[PDB]
Amino acid sequence: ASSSRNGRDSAAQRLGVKRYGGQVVKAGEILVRQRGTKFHPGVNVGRGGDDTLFAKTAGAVEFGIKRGRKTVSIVG
Amino acid sequence: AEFIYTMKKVRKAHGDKVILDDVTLSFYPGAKIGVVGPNGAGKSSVLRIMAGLDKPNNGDAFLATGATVGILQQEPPLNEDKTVRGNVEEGMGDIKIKLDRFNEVAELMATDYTDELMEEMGRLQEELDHADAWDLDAQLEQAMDALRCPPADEPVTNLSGGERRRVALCKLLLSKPDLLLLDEPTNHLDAESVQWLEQHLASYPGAILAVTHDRYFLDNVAEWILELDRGRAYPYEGNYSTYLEKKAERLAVQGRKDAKLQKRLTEELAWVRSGAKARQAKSKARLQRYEEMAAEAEKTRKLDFEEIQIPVGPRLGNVVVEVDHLDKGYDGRALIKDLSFSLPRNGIVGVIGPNGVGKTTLFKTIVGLETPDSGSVKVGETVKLSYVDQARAGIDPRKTVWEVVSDGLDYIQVGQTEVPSRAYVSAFGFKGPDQQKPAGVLSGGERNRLNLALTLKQGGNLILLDEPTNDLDVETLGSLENALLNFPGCAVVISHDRWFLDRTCTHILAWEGDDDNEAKWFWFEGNFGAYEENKVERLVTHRKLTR
Amino acid sequence: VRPKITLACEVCKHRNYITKKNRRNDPDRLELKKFCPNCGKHQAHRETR
RNA sequence: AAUAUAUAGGGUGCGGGAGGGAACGCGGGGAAGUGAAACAUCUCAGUACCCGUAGGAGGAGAAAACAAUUGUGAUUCCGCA
RNA sequence: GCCGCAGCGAAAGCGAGUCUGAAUAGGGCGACCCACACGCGCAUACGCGCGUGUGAAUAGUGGCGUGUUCUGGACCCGAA
RNA sequence: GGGAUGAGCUGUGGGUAGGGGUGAAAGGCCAAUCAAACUCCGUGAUAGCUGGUUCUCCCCGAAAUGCAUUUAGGUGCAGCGUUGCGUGGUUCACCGCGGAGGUAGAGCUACUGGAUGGCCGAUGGGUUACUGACGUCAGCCAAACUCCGA
RNA sequence: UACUAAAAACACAGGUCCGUGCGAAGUCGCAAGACGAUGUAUACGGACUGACGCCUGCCCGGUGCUGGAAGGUUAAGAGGACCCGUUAACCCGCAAGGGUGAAGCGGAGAAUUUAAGCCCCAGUAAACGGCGGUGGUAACUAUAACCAUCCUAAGGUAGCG
RNA sequence: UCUGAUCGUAUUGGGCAUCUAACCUCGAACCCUGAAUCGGGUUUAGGGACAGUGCCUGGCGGGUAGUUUAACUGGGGCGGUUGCCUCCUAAAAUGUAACGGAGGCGCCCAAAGGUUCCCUCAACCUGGACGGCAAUCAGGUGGCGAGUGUAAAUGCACAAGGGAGCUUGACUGCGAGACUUACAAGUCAAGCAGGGACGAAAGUCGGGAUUAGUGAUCCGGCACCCCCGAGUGGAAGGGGUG
RNA sequence: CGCGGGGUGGAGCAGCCUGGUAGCUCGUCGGGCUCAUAACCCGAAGGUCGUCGGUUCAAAUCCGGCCCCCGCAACCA
RNA sequence: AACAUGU
Ligand SMILES: Nc1ncnc2c1ncn2[C@@H]1O[C@H](COP(=O)(O)OP(=O)(O)NP(=O)(O)O)[C@@H](O)[C@H]1O
Ligand SMILES: Nc1ncnc2c1ncn2[C@@H]1O[C@H](COP(=O)(O)OP(=O)(O)NP(=O)(O)O)[C@@H](O)[C@H]1O
Ligand SMILES: [Mg+2]
Ligand SMILES: [Mg+2]
Ligand SMILES: [Mg+2]
Ligand SMILES: [Mg+2]
Ligand SMILES: [Mg+2]
Ligand SMILES: [Mg+2]
Ligand SMILES: [Mg+2]
Ligand SMILES: [Mg+2]
Ligand SMILES: [Mg+2]
Ligand SMILES: [Mg+2]
Ligand SMILES: [Mg+2]
Ligand SMILES: [Mg+2]
Ligand SMILES: [Mg+2]
Ligand SMILES: [Mg+2]
Ligand SMILES: [Mg+2]
Ligand SMILES: [Mg+2]
Ligand SMILES: [Mg+2]
Ligand SMILES: [Mg+2]
Ligand SMILES: [Mg+2]
Ligand SMILES: [Mg+2]
Ligand SMILES: [Mg+2]
Ligand SMILES: [Mg+2]
Ligand SMILES: [Mg+2]
Ligand SMILES: [Mg+2]
Ligand SMILES: [Mg+2]
Ligand SMILES: [Mg+2]
Ligand SMILES: [Mg+2]
Ligand SMILES: [Mg+2]
Ligand SMILES: [Mg+2]
Ligand SMILES: [Mg+2]
Ligand SMILES: [Mg+2]
Ligand SMILES: [Mg+2]
Ligand SMILES: [Mg+2]
Ligand SMILES: [Mg+2]
Ligand SMILES: [Mg+2]
Ligand SMILES: [Mg+2]
Ligand SMILES: [Mg+2]
Ligand SMILES: [Mg+2]
Ligand SMILES: [Mg+2]
Ligand SMILES: [Mg+2]
Ligand SMILES: [Mg+2]
Ligand SMILES: [Mg+2]
Ligand SMILES: [Mg+2]
Ligand SMILES: [Mg+2]
Ligand SMILES: [Mg+2]
Ligand SMILES: [Mg+2]
Ligand SMILES: [Mg+2]
Ligand SMILES: [Mg+2]
Ligand SMILES: [Mg+2]
Ligand SMILES: [Mg+2]
Ligand SMILES: [Mg+2]
Ligand SMILES: [Mg+2]
Ligand SMILES: [Mg+2]
Ligand SMILES: [Mg+2]
Ligand SMILES: [Mg+2]
Ligand SMILES: [Mg+2]
Ligand SMILES: [Mg+2]
Ligand SMILES: [Mg+2]
Ligand SMILES: [Mg+2]
Ligand SMILES: [Mg+2]
Ligand SMILES: [Mg+2]
Ligand SMILES: [Mg+2]
Ligand SMILES: [Mg+2]
Ligand SMILES: [Mg+2]
Ligand SMILES: [Zn+2]
Repeated sequence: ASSSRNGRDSAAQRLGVKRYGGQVVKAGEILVRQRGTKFHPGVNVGRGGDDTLFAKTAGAVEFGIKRGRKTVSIVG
Repeated sequence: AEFIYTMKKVRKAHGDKVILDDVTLSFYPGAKIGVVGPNGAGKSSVLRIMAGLDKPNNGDAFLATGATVGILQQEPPLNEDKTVRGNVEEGMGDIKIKLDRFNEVAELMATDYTDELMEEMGRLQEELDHADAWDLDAQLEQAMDALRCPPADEPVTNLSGGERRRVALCKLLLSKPDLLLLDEPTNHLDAESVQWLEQHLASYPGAILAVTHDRYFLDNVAEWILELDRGRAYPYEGNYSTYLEKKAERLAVQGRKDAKLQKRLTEELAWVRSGAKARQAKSKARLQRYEEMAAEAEKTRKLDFEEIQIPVGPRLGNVVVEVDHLDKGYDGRALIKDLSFSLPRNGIVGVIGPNGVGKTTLFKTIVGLETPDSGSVKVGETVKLSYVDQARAGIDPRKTVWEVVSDGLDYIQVGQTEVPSRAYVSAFGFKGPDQQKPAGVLSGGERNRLNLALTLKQGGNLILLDEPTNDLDVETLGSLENALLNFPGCAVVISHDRWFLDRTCTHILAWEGDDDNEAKWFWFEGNFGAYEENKVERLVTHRKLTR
Repeated sequence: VRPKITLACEVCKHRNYITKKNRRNDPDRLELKKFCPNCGKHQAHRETR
């Protein structure tokens, strides 16, 4: 009956990419919810407090590389 | 009998250290209360509530209508004007500008319109007959000759330590408030001025509260005695010989009640680890009583007392201090004239004198911070001193108490040995997270205790102490004089505590000046009790201060 | 050790903000320069007692 | 009567009360199961039961009342609010 | 008497608006007909504002039914 | 088989009443019933538990999961069923294009650890026949290793 | 233990301790009353052992019971400073307001005064209860009469196993 | 007439002692009473403002009464666990269970927050007073192997890491639109206005590199706004915002 | 196996949740007293705090990881 | 009042 002290865990935070590329968004939608800057803000995209990569302008989402760092941009 | 001050359900606490908890008491006029208690009890925090400076956390600690309040802080402030201008800022505070307005209108109303300014020189003149301020000049000239103040036209920077308390007692005793708040009034005063303040506070219309650590000023000025324990206040009557009985009795019954509570735990802790047997269960009621008895055994840890431990210096030689025909003076006044002595080895020299006679200037010629006018001081190659002034650097009011003893360092040199700084300040009482208290929030019993930590880390074999018996209670005052007898060097002590120099002294240097000389001293080979006997073989009306 | 303090304006004495200090690091009162909605301009705020 | 005034008690003559009844009325005493998904405040309910006492009905009833500053004008009971 | 007849607001109150607010800022809740010519600073055409309609499309309440619900023993039988 | 002149056995009449009686003490006995009798009444007590619930055809047709719970054999909301009124191809399948991934696999002188055998040899141990670090040449392993990667 | 238990259980005579000074203590009763008992500390009641014989050791820290009353703490009642509400009057005034406010009636009420109890100081174990660890040491070995130390209110004696 | 002492009358409470008349007497005698160990009355002998009883109040109180005393669980008990953050289990979106495998949290910081400007680390190698494997210095080499207030992951050398100047945006009034989600909650947000900080400007700032450091509703406390004010003016109490 | 104490100089124990400076008694060793040994008096030496891996400036203490010693639970059929 | 011992 060696009761292990190894049972607890935390609730899943629903992270990941929430709008994909070539997809029409509205102004202010959340594109990528994440810890840290796994994806970086490109053009017309702002970061936020907990690195949430919102939208500044309606348009089409496109992803790309900008000097090693993978970015998220919006083509108006 | 209408009161002066009342407290209702007052609770003031600095987090974990409570000062009051649900206190309620009233102060009626004609009370003579002397408030006692050890260091850290909260005596100077209660008097700052009653002065209107601080405010309690909850409860209602208010004042009677009218009934102005004057407080003497434990380190009293002064202005930067003259001594005659130092007394007019309290006692003659609001009434001098009525006098500075009535002489203004004595020429302004003549050259201007005489109908609105007619009553403006009228209601001033109605505030000069019930307060009797027509002779305000000679009311100052009496209140300086009662406390025997320094003269009128000198700055208040180059004064004594006791002359800065004589000029601060004259401020409050001119106001005549309905509630005095004296925080240690007999510090730095001689035997003449404390005997004055005993007979003055006898006949005094109004409540007097006075926190004192000595035992002979209190029995002449106080008939009721208030105490501050860990939060609680215990009022009763007596004469401080019954305070030390009842304080030592509360700890007697508490010691053999916490001990009986301790054996109830070990009989109960053995039950909670005994392991549940067959299908009968261990009762959750008894688990809950043990978890509430373990908590009341933790809010009782009160034993924390470390002896003052002076570090020994190197081996001391035969010449400690030689003085040959010393003269010292700042003006045409002479303080020291034709003085020759030689400090011994492995003794205690007590220095005796009334206020403003040159005891502290005598130390500053030995350490070299002053210069003799004629004659020399000679030290000797084995002597390493230990001395810190009260005024040139002292303490810094926003550095913490750990970085005043240290300078931000981990280990310090107390004289050819390595000790940790936090193990050094904890040897001087400052234990736990109290080592981050800045110097402004330290009390008087732990500013005198901090000042011993700065002087004694220099590791000397000739320590010079200027009034170490200042704001210390009887528990650590006996602990200091224990360590001056186990000290293998020479210690020189300036004091006014007559029953501290009677206990640990071997040599007496005393001012025996009279009318024709006023600057001669005297060296005596022996203790203070035998100096009083030798004094009479070689060889008063109370001044009123008011009307 | 970190109590909650309320900051009051030094002109109109409204209690506009609540915050936390450290009682061992800041034994004295906190003076900041915050925005009072009564006065309409940034003014000196200080703790209560 | 004890005991004096007298009263308690006693004598004689007249009148009255007691007990029953299915419900309704008035005044007093007063549960628990149950509901709260446990339970104590609370509810069930001043219910069940009990005690006193009636009447053909009973109780209440002629303002030390309401009102809002204009007005209604003893109580009971039904409808609303 | 009830429900419908105008809402907003904690409420004084104001009212096709009203509350928050310093706000001719934004919101919350609520009112508010082009598929139709003309008149209409107008506009390439299309609408805006505003008369006449092309005489626009609304609506509540009471009875009796049915489904579920509420207070009652509440679909019926059964404890210690 | 035990008592059988005794703290005996028995007759007739009487007293003790339910949280009370009585008990030479077993929770015994108190009308074949006793860890609180029997009978009427509150009363059709209550039961998240068990049993039962009656005539027919026609269309559609589940769930045993999520979250919460004095909760886990119960229940509330969702999920999935049916039906009225709205919306009208917005669902799903396939092909073409635009997107993020770090499993399977593989790799490790690309990191953190494991780790076989040679070569060099810091130290440690008895001038050094034992220990073999760090480097280095070949061969390897990993859910909490990844320069890669379906 | 009527109806699965007749015993080692209960009773008992003997022992001790505590309570009771007399319509007693104890018990049945809301009370009056009654039992106790037409008894009176050699009597009556409550507890625990159980003829008899030899005995009944140490512990008053804990929890009870008995006594004490120095000190702390502590209820209602008594007391009713001050503070607050209202307003006759007065003051600045726009008499659109603001300020000061007697007497009265009310609201909330502090100091002070005050018993038992509890904390406290003692006694009590035929009151409920409790009666220790680790290491060394003697003619071969073995065991320690003996010693060291820590602790407790005190460390299980006689006898038995 | 004040502060203090003292005397004296009137008054009013608290102790103590004495009294008798309330009250008490299962002490006695006599009477109703013919028959009465009940009861009442009369006189006597004692007690006595105490005791008893009422109303208010503190203590004590298993003597009695009503009840509570959780769940998960490889049956139950015993042992363990219960909310929040991070990783593996998790099968390349999200999500996913077990008494599966590892750790944390119930804080801290008045700068360790904001802004402008500047800088690059650890390790190794050579030289050097005390100086050693390693303090501080000088020069090479070094692209992230150091560092991050705090666990772990995702990140960060353009730094979010190391240093300095000034400061309080650790704001008030709002917030189109989204992520998550049974509900309740939880999370992000450009931008507009007031009033500020920093910067020459462009601009950035509604606390911290990110995600833990916490608690619904009811009932209350406090400051402020003057919203209702049970006949009217007030007030009590309620109401709003913090 | 499961709980929960414990390991400190040759022997016995403090210190430990209240982190900084390792202590108390006996014993051992050298010197005294005595005719000599005891007893007594004086001066000294002696410990990786069971081992090793984490925070802190600093660990016997705070936290993990293993190795022995002691105590207690293993009940209902 | 101290005071045990002697192949
Ligand atoms: N710098 C100075 N210039 C002039 N006079 C001075 C100075 N310092 C001290 N004095 C005077 O010298 C006298 C004695 O000085 P001081 O030695 O301080 O006396 P003291 O002993 O300290 N008095 P106290 O210690 O309170 O009992 C006093 O009159 C002072 O005012
Ligand atoms: N502002 C403060 N913040 C935190 N702690 C404080 C503060 N003020 C005081 N203290 C603490 O509370 C204590 C109270 O001081 P206090 O005891 O009143 O002085 P004191 O009694 O006069 N000392 P003493 O004069 O020697 O008797 C101090 O010693 C500090 O330890
Ligand atoms: Mg996760
Ligand atoms: Mg944040
Ligand atoms: Mg003081
Ligand atoms: Mg001086
Ligand atoms: Mg600071
Ligand atoms: Mg009748
Ligand atoms: Mg009930
Ligand atoms: Mg219920
Ligand atoms: Mg139920
Ligand atoms: Mg009638
Ligand atoms: Mg409405
Ligand atoms: Mg609007
Ligand atoms: Mg037979
Ligand atoms: Mg036979
Ligand atoms: Mg026979
Ligand atoms: Mg019968
Ligand atoms: Mg039984
Ligand atoms: Mg029977
Ligand atoms: Mg029953
Ligand atoms: Mg019913
Ligand atoms: Mg039923
Ligand atoms: Mg079908
Ligand atoms: Mg459902
Ligand atoms: Mg594709
Ligand atoms: Mg792909
Ligand atoms: Mg992975
Ligand atoms: Mg693989
Ligand atoms: Mg490797
Ligand atoms: Mg190898
Ligand atoms: Mg892999
Ligand atoms: Mg039988
Ligand atoms: Mg029988
Ligand atoms: Mg039988
Ligand atoms: Mg007997
Ligand atoms: Mg007796
Ligand atoms: Mg009796
Ligand atoms: Mg007994
Ligand atoms: Mg027996
Ligand atoms: Mg005792
Ligand atoms: Mg007692
Ligand atoms: Mg005894
Ligand atoms: Mg024996
Ligand atoms: Mg009474
Ligand atoms: Mg019970
Ligand atoms: Mg019930
Ligand atoms: Mg269960
Ligand atoms: Mg199991
Ligand atoms: Mg996934
Ligand atoms: Mg998948
Ligand atoms: Mg944990
Ligand atoms: Mg900065
Ligand atoms: Mg930085
Ligand atoms: Mg904040
Ligand atoms: Mg919004
Ligand atoms: Mg702006
Ligand atoms: Mg500027
Ligand atoms: Mg912004
Ligand atoms: Mg953080
Ligand atoms: Mg509730
Ligand atoms: Mg009114
Ligand atoms: Mg109010
Ligand atoms: Mg608002
Ligand atoms: Mg020796
Ligand atoms: Mg069994
Ligand atoms: Zn303001």
